[PDB]
Amino acid sequence: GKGDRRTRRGKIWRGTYGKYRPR
Amino acid sequence: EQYYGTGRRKEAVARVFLRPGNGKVTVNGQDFNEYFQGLVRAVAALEPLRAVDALGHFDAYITVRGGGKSGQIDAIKLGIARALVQYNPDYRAKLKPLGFLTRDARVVERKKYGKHKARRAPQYSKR
Amino acid sequence: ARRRRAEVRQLQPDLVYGDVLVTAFINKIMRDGKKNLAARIFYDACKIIQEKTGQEPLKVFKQAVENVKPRMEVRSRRVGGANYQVPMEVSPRRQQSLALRWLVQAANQRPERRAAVRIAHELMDAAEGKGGAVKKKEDVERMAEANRAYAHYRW
Amino acid sequence: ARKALIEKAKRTPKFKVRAYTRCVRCGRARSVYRFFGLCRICLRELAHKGQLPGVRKASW
Amino acid sequence: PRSLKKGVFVDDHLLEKVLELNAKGEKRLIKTWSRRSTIVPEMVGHTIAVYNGKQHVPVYITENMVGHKLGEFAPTRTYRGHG
Amino acid sequence: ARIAGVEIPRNKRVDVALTYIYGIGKARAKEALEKTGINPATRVKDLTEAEVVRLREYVENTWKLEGELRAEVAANIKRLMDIGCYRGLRHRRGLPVRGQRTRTNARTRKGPRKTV
Amino acid sequence: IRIKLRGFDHKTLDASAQKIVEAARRSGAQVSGPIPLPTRVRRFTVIRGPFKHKDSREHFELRTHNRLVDIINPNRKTIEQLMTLDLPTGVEIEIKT
RNA sequence: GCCGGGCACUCUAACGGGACUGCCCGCGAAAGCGGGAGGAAGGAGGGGACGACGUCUGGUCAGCAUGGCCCUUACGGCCUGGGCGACACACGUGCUACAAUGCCCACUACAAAGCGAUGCCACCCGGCAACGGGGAGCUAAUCGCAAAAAGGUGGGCCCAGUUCGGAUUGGGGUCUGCAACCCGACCCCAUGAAGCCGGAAUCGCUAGUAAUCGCGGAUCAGCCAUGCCGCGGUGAAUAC
Ligand SMILES: [Mg+2]
Ligand SMILES: [Mg+2]
Ligand SMILES: [Mg+2]
Ligand SMILES: [Mg+2]
Ligand SMILES: [Mg+2]
Ligand SMILES: [Mg+2]
Ligand SMILES: [Mg+2]
Ligand SMILES: [Mg+2]
Ligand SMILES: [Mg+2]
Ligand SMILES: [Mg+2]
Ligand SMILES: [Mg+2]
Ligand SMILES: [Mg+2]
Ligand SMILES: [Mg+2]
Ligand SMILES: [Mg+2]
Ligand SMILES: [Mg+2]
Ligand SMILES: [Mg+2]
Ligand SMILES: [Mg+2]
Ligand SMILES: [Mg+2]
Ligand SMILES: [Mg+2]
Ligand SMILES: [Mg+2]
Ligand SMILES: [Mg+2]
Ligand SMILES: [Mg+2]
Ligand SMILES: [Mg+2]
Ligand SMILES: [Mg+2]
Ligand SMILES: [Mg+2]
Ligand SMILES: [Mg+2]
Ligand SMILES: [Mg+2]
Ligand SMILES: [Mg+2]
Ligand SMILES: [Mg+2]
Ligand SMILES: [Mg+2]
Ligand SMILES: [Mg+2]
Ligand SMILES: [Mg+2]
Ligand SMILES: [Mg+2]
Ligand SMILES: [Mg+2]
Ligand SMILES: [Zn+2]
Repeated sequence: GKGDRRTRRGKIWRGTYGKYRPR
Repeated sequence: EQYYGTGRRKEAVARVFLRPGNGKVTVNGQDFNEYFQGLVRAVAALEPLRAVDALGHFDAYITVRGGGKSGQIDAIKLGIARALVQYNPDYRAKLKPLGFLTRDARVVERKKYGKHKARRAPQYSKR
Repeated sequence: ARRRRAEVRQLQPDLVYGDVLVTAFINKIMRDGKKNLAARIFYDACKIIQEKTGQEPLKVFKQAVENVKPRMEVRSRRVGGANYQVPMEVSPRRQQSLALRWLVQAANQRPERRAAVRIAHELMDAAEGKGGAVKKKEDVERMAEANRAYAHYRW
Repeated sequence: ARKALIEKAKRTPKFKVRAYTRCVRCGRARSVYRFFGLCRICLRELAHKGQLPGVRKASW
Repeated sequence: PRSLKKGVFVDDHLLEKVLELNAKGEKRLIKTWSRRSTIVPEMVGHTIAVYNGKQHVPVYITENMVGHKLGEFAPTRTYRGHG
Repeated sequence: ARIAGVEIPRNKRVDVALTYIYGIGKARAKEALEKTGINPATRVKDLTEAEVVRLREYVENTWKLEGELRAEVAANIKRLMDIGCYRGLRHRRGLPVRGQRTRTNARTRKGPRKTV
Repeated sequence: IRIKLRGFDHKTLDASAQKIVEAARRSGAQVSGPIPLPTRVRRFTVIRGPFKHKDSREHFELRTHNRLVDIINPNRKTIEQLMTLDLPTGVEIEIKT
C-alpha cells in the first residue's frame, strides 16, 4: 500500500492530502 | 484521604491518586477499562495492589502524560506501587522482591551518525 | 560468548495464566514487535481449543510443549577432512526454545486461514503426538540415533 | 570560474530565482548555512576557534 | 503544467516576428532560442529554426501540433544505439 | 457478455466486478451505483434483469470503454508518434516517456535485460 | 510590569536574572521569581573533512536560553533605577506591561 | 483549569546530593573475584564527547591556503541554449512489495524533538482534490506546524496475480518559478506491469538492541528525499 497514492496509507507516505486522505 | 506517588517510564509520567473506596480506577477522565481497552498489557499495571491485597480497598484518580499506552501503563504500575509505600511503610517488604519500587532507565537509544539507527549499520560489499 | 556465559532473560509471567512459558510462546508468535495481536492470536486459539476440546487450554499447551521438546540432536564437528555430525543431549533450556520455535513454525505451515486457528490445531495435534511440530522432533532424534557411531566425540 | 563567481553572487540578478548563497568567508557555493552565512567547512573552523558566539560542541 | 489561471507562454520577442510577418505575409527563416515557448496558432505554416544547444533545427508547424512546446521538436541528444 | 461487452465476474460484489472493465475504476464503480440506486454490496449473481439493464445503460452511455477507449489512446500516441514530438520519438524508440533515468532500471518500458 | 531575559550563556543569564530581581525586590515590592522557560536549540551537523568521508560528522549546538521575571507591584522607584543596571554583554532584555 | 485561588503534583532549568567494593559472608600475600544487603541506581549504571607514537609516498591544488609549472583579444570574462538527467548492458546503497500475524473504509486513542513576521498559518467559505479567496493568533512553554502512526472498536474483502502489488502509459488540473520541451513536485479520471519470497553468494543486530511505526530539521522558490541528522511509539529471539 505504502507506494499506492490512491490510499490513506499511501498519502501518509508522501505527506500530502486529497480525496484519498482528507484534512 | 489521598496517597500520591510519582510514576515514570520512558516519556510517560504518572500522577496517581490512591483513596479508600470501592476499587474504581480512572485515567484522564475515563474508566480504566475504557482508556486501556484491548490492551492485554493493562491489567498488569494494577499489580502492586495484589502485592498487598488491595484489589478492592482503593479508588484512583490518575492523569498520564508522555510516551505511549504501554509506557504510560508501566508508569502507573510504578506510581500506585509508589503511593502504597507511603500509606504503609511496612509494605516495603513484599514490594522490593517484586521490583515494584524500582524504575528502569531503559529508554530509546540515540541515533548515531554513520548508522541507519542507533546500531543498525549500513550494509557493506567488498569485492 | 567469550568472557562469560549469557544471562538467561527471565520473562514477565503472562497476565491470563501467570505463566512464564506462555509468555515465551507469545514472543515467538510476535511479528514486528506487535505483541497485542500476537497475544490475542494465542488467546483466541485457547478459546478455540476450548470450543473443540473441553479441558484446560494451558493443559493442552504444556503437553504439546513436552511432545515437541527434543531429547537428542546432532551437532556439527569437523574432525579431519570430513564434518562429523556428533550427537549431544539437548539442554532443557534449548529443548524449550526449539519446541516453542517449531510449534509456531509448524503452526504457520498449516493451511487453515487465520493465525488463531493454526496455533490451536497444531497444539491439538502436538499434545496428541501428531503434527509437523513432532515430525521435526522425530526427524531430529532419528538423525541423532543414526550417529551413535560418533557418540564418543562429545564435548 | 572562481573570483568572478563570488562576485557575480552578490550582485542582484536578471531574475530573483537565480539567487544562490556563497559562503561569505571562503566562497563555497555548496553547503551554505543561512544562519551564519558560512559553509560547513568554515562553520567548523571559526567555531573550533571560538569566534562563533554561543556555539559549542554537542554531546548527548 | 503551465498553470491554467496564468497565461499561455510565448517569449515576447518571437511572437512579434510571427505577427510582423503575418501582416506582410510569411515566411522567411526564424533563428530562435525559444524552447520555453509554446507553439501558438499564429505560427502554423512557418518554418522555425530551433536551437537544440547545437543547431538551428528547421520545423514546419502544422494545425495538429499546436499546444506543445517548441523544444519538443528540437532534439537535444544524438542517439543511434549501441554496438 | 453482459456489461459492457465483457461479462463481469459473478460471485463478487457488484462494485468490484465493474472494475474488471477497461475504463471503470473504483471511483466510477460507486459512481455508477449512485446514479442508479444499486446496492454496492450485492453479489453480481443477485442482480435483477432490471437492475442489470439500468446499470448496463448508464455505464455504456456515459464513458468510452473497452474497444473505443483503447482506440483513441492508440490514436493519441499514433499522432504524438507521428508529429515528431519528443514524446513521440520516445514511443517510436520504445523508451520511457516521463523523465526517468535509463542508465539503470527503466525495465518496464525496456523489457528483460539484453545482456552483453 | 514585565521583564524578559535572553542570552547565549546561562551562567550569565542567571547572574543578571537574579540581579534585576534583587533590584525590584529592594525598591518595592512584588517579585514573581526568575522562571526559566524552555531553551530553543539549533543544532549544526557537518561532515568533518573538506572532501568525502560522509560517515564522520561533528555536532554543534546553539542554546538560546530564556528567562522571565515579574515585578508586579511597580513603585516607580524601580522605574528609574532599572534604567541604570549592570547587565553583561551576552544578554538581551525586553520590557512590557 | 474557563474565573477565584494555590506551586502541592506533572513540568520548565539552573545549583547540589548520591555509588565508593563503602558494610556483611568468603576465597585471596595483595590487586581483585563469587555471593549477600541497603538503595531509584552495583561493581566502568545506559549512551555521548573524546582517537597515543605512527601506518597507509591514504584522501582532498575542486572549500581554503600555498611553492613551482603553464595560458594572456584568453586555459581569463559576460550571455542565450544545451549537457551534468543519455542507455545494447554490469555493479553498489536503497524504497515499495509479492499479502489474511494482511489489504480497505468509518469512528476512536497515547509521543518527542524541533520549526516558524513578504514565516507557521487556527477558523470560514469555493473546489472530488492538489489548491484557491477571505481572515484571527503568535517577535512565540502563550499562537501555529499538528493528524502522531503502528494501536483500539466496528464493518467489508475470502486465498484468487486478487479489494494483493502500484510500475507503465493515456487524459485532465493545482502550485513554485521570468521560464517546468529536454527536466520539478502534487491532485484527480482511466490504464493496473513485474513480482507466489528470490541461483552461486552475502549483510546487520547482544535489550529498550534487532524488527516494525510515524514525526521533525538542515539544504531549500519548487523539487526528483525512498538520502542524511535526529526524535519518540511498540518491542523480541539467542550466546552451549
Ligand atoms: Mg491497492
Ligand atoms: Mg510494511
Ligand atoms: Mg483487559
Ligand atoms: Mg526508536
Ligand atoms: Mg550512508
Ligand atoms: Mg563503504
Ligand atoms: Mg521445522
Ligand atoms: Mg581562488
Ligand atoms: Mg535557486
Ligand atoms: Mg547554497
Ligand atoms: Mg477497471
Ligand atoms: Mg531522464
Ligand atoms: Mg517547591
Ligand atoms: Mg566484583
Ligand atoms: Mg598518492
Ligand atoms: Mg587550489
Ligand atoms: Mg598551488
Ligand atoms: Mg551528477
Ligand atoms: Mg543485478
Ligand atoms: Mg533509496
Ligand atoms: Mg538492493
Ligand atoms: Mg495483472
Ligand atoms: Mg522540468
Ligand atoms: Mg489491484
Ligand atoms: Mg507472472
Ligand atoms: Mg497466494
Ligand atoms: Mg517478505
Ligand atoms: Mg528473505
Ligand atoms: Mg552457502
Ligand atoms: Mg556488542
Ligand atoms: Mg524547514
Ligand atoms: Mg522541502
Ligand atoms: Mg524523476
Ligand atoms: Mg521524511
Ligand atoms: Zn567557507
